[PDB]
Amino acid sequence: FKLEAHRIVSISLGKIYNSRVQRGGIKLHKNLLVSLVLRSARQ
Amino acid sequence: DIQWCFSQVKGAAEADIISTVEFNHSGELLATGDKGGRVVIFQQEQEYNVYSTFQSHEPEFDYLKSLEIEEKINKIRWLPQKNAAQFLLSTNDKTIKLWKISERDKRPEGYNLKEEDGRYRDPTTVTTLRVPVFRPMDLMVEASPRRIFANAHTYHINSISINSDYETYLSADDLRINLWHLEITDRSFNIVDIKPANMEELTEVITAAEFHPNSCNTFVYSSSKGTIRLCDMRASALCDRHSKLFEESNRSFFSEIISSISDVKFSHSGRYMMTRDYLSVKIWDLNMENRPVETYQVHEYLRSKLCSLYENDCIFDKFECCWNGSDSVVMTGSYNNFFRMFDRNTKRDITLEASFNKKILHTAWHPKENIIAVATTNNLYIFQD
Amino acid sequence: KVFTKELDQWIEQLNECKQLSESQVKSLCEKAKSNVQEVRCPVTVCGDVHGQFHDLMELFRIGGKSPDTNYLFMGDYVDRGYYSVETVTLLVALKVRYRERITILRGNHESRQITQVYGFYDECLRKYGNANVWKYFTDLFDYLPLTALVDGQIFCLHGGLSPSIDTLDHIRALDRLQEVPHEGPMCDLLWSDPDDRGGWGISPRGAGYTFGQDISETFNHANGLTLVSRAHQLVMEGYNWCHDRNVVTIFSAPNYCYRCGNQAAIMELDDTLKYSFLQFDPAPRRGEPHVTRRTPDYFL
Amino acid sequence: SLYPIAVLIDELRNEDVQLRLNSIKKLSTIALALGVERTRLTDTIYDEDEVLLALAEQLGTFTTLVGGPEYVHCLLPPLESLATVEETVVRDKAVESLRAISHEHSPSDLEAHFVPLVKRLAGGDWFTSRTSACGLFSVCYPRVSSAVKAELRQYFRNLCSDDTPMVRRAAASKLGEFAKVLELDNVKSEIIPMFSNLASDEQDSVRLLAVEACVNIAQLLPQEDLEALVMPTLRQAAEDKSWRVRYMVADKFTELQKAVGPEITKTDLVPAFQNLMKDCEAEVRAAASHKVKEFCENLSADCRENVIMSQILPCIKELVSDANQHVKSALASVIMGLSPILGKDNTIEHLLPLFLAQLKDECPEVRLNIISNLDCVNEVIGIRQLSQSLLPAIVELAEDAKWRVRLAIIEYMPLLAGQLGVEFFDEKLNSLCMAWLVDHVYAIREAATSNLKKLVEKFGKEWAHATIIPKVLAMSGDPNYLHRMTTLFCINVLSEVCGQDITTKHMLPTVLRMAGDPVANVRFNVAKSLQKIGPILDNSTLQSEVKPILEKLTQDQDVDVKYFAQEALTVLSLA
Ligand SMILES: [Fe+3]
Ligand SMILES: [Zn+2]
Repeated sequence: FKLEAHRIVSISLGKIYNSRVQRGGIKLHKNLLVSLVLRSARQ
Repeated sequence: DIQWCFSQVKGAAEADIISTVEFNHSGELLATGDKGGRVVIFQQEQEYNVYSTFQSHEPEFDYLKSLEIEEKINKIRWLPQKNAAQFLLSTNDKTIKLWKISERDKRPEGYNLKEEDGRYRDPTTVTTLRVPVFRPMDLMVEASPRRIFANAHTYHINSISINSDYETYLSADDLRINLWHLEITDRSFNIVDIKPANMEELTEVITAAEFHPNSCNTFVYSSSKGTIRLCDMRASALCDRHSKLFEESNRSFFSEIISSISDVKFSHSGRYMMTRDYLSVKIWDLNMENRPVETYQVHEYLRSKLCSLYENDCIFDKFECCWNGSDSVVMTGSYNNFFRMFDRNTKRDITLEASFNKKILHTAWHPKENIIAVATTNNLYIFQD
Repeated sequence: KVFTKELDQWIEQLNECKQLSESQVKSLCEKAKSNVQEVRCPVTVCGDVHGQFHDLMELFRIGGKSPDTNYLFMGDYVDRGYYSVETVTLLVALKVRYRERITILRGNHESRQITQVYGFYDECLRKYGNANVWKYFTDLFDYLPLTALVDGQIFCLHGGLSPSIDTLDHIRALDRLQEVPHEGPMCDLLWSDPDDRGGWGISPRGAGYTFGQDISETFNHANGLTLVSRAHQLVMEGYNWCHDRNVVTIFSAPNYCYRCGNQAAIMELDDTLKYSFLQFDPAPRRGEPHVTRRTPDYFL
Repeated sequence: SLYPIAVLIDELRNEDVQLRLNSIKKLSTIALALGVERTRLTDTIYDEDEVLLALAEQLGTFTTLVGGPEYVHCLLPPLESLATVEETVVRDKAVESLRAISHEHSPSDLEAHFVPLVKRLAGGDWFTSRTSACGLFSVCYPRVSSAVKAELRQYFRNLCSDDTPMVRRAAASKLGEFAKVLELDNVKSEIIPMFSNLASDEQDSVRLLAVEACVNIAQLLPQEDLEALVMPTLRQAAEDKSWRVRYMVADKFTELQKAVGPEITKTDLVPAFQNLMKDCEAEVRAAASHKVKEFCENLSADCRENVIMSQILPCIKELVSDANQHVKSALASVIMGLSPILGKDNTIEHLLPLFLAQLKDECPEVRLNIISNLDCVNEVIGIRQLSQSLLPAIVELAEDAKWRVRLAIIEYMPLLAGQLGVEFFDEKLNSLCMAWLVDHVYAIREAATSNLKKLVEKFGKEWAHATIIPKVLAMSGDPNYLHRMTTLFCINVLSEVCGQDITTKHMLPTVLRMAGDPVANVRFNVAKSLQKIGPILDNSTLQSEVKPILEKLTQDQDVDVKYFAQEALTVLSLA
């Protein structure tokens, strides 16, 4: 396997923090969807 | 198959984004929501045209949390025609407003009675004006707000819907559902509260809800996991003891986002229910829950690309669907400004182009004729058959 | 002394959550115009109230009615409540009515330009509609004490320590009448906050300075004080201790933002100078009840 | 001048609701001066909630000022315009107005315009029109020709059969009083069919309204025939699928029982009542429990006892132990109310265990509600059988972290003291009164002080002098100035009831001592205290002690002390 998915865990956090600046703050739907996509620490 | 005819475009960059489209129960008047509070209303020419406009909401800055709440009318719903004046429920992210759109009834009366500024007395201030101001007869439709609902939704509002018995209407935010009486706007009955005490464990988001069209007690609310729960207020006052749960190899990272159902609508007959998840339109007979009666695919090629759409914002798009008045057919939007009609009779699907890049998020279907209305982002289309 | 009995009637009027006329508030404000406000031993100290007028009525119910009960308020009464103007009027009314039994301390939220950048001007436009009411409400800020040095033993203010102000003698040299941009000790002394880490720090807010146990020991032993009472930020359980009884924070707005479950408190100071925090819950006000699991009468 | 206000209503345009309303609400002189002929009333048609409501409020009075018996039909098109509005409250007032003028219309006008107006409203497809008509039929029917009496029932049936649910809601709502004047055989033959349709309607809001209709229908028809005519519909309503209908049947249950008589109650309502108390919805148990007292008191005395112990009271056992706070609180409010029926034996057997169970609930509201109604039990068995189990609940309530619970119990101490009596209250609760006086929350200190006043009123002078006054004065010694101030408020309220002798001789000296208190708060509260008690004080002692001490305070360094001391002397006329 080569790095095609590690992007996703970082983007999971990157979109959580990028929401707080925009109009209306957090949208709990989009925030939970962004937060549920992740990556296992070890295999 | 239905030979849909290309719509005439009558309406039409950030405030003008049609966040909802809705025909009245007898579909003569069409009201479209917006992201700028301007509910542009059209009505069918008596054998559609720009009828009126009203600023349903202003940018209500919350001073307790400093949240710059937008004027985003996420739902437009009509009421039954109580009198000659039509009514519309408009809901922004935080609060609902009931509106009255009445014609100018006193047009003749205003012309039939007039005197001088001092009621026909001498030395009137505006002596000429009174001679001409007496001609006030006009055919314009006058918008007016009737009742203001309270600030009940602590979260972004996603759905409202008039009940079958015209005393109450549903309101659901991403965590809770409140039932609002139409005239009594000072209080609401919180009928559903899925909220976990600690927000740490937030798994379920109520993405959409509606009332059963013929039964005043049956309503459904979607979920982030796709499990559509059909609640029945007959069982108990609080509807946490739901009556049914509808739920269905490809278990990618994003299984938790594809399973989210952005929209749920009952058939006009209330015999079937159609739920739009991200990838598929699932049509359920209300008596069988372990699988739909028919599953429909909205876009095939997008199932594998769940990272690319997740780098982008596109994968969060809220799609919606609507039925034929006869329920024989259903229709939903797809990306690239394309929407698809899923005929349940012949199982033949025809995609249609409105005239990724552009999303047909919201659309509507006239409940008495093969007329469908489409909420393109910066355009509105009303396709005929 | 007819105007005095009229203001005694304004007490009743204000308690009904009704705002005074511009003429009434101006006649009061004109008659309203230090850093060492030596407060005698029996006094009640209150934290943020932030315009929660019903919660302020509750607060008076908990602490007590003035002039009977003395008061000294660390300042936050405008930006965060539905009844900003109705709170500020009651406060300054108490002050001018009882100049020696009520004290109001300059807060961190109270300015002219940033409040205009914020909404409070819009709030006053909704309430009154004009600039004069807001202006009259702002000029009292310059004449409001910066700190409350209760005695040689206990010290209290809205903020906390600063890089430039170690000794009480320095507190004396501070000027109350100063509206100048955000930079300088004028912000530090109001917007400061403590933390368990010992050293300087900065935050995403306007300029405000933090401090730890080391700075608290410098400020205390160099002054013979016993606390640095604060009310700057939100604290759950109503009062937050720090640095082993060297810094303490009071919040007096129960359920600060209606979303939050935070308790609130106020500290009574006895004759024998001793802090006694009082715990109280948010008022029984239902407002618009949306939570009520007792089905509303329209559905029954 | 003052007379043209009749026409300024719309002479001003782009009006203000306040100006329009004030221009509109001036009826006395204009109705006789201008409205007789100039109105021929299209100025009376403005479309807004408050103005429409005001129009209705005023149009209801034109009958006596305009020559009603001849022309009153001229008032109908205005009231028609008001009745067809969307606003429900406006429609209600418009219909009340039409109902008022109905009593003054002559049968000729009633027949010529009034009945055809009702017909036109039914004919008007805007369902608010139909909605309005539902309430008008009830007053025109008694005096109109038998032909019209028959024709009206056809449209009324059409109303009950209309496919607009709101119409059926209104129709069902007004059917109750309508049946009161319809011919008895016509009620049986013509109303019962449509009533059955209403009570079985698809929409639950419609079905839930049929039960008050059933109440009135049962009040009218002979009791002997209700078992066949109405009761089959009531059975299926009381056991309806929706908890809302069950709630309403439980709520209207007292009226139902009164209407259908006790024999049918014993035969059909009691089992239904059990099925309501056991319902899976907390709200239905709440409604049913609320009415259990009245229902039992309304049953025939022969069956009431045995019916309770056999069918209801065993269900009460489950209600007292219910999982829902609201259900336990609701039953708790009334449950003692069964005591007059079950007082001698049954109260000890079942009701006392039920009380003691409720007196230990986690929620304070349950315990508060039980202690709020103890009268029902104290008059039959006496408080001694309860006191031993009342004392821990009131003690626990009086110490809740939520001070509002302590306040809530303080409000009931005089009722409690009157019930528990002189010995028990001063043995066990007086200490709790003092516990509230010293309490850290001012709201508690204040409420407890004013409460203590009521206790002195209930007990009189010598009791308070012997036991209470010696303690309240001891709070003067407290280093906490708030407790001294509470002594001043206590002294203040006590002076009114304990009188001039006890106040000036035993109690008053304590106020002078703290007049020189080092805290200005205690000093000026001494001023305010003498200012309030002063009129009760003797002129000799007032001049000897009150005057020179008040005068001393008028020269203090504190402007507040000087202000209040001067104000006191002024009010006392001493200086
Ligand atoms: Fe603060
Ligand atoms: Zn602050």
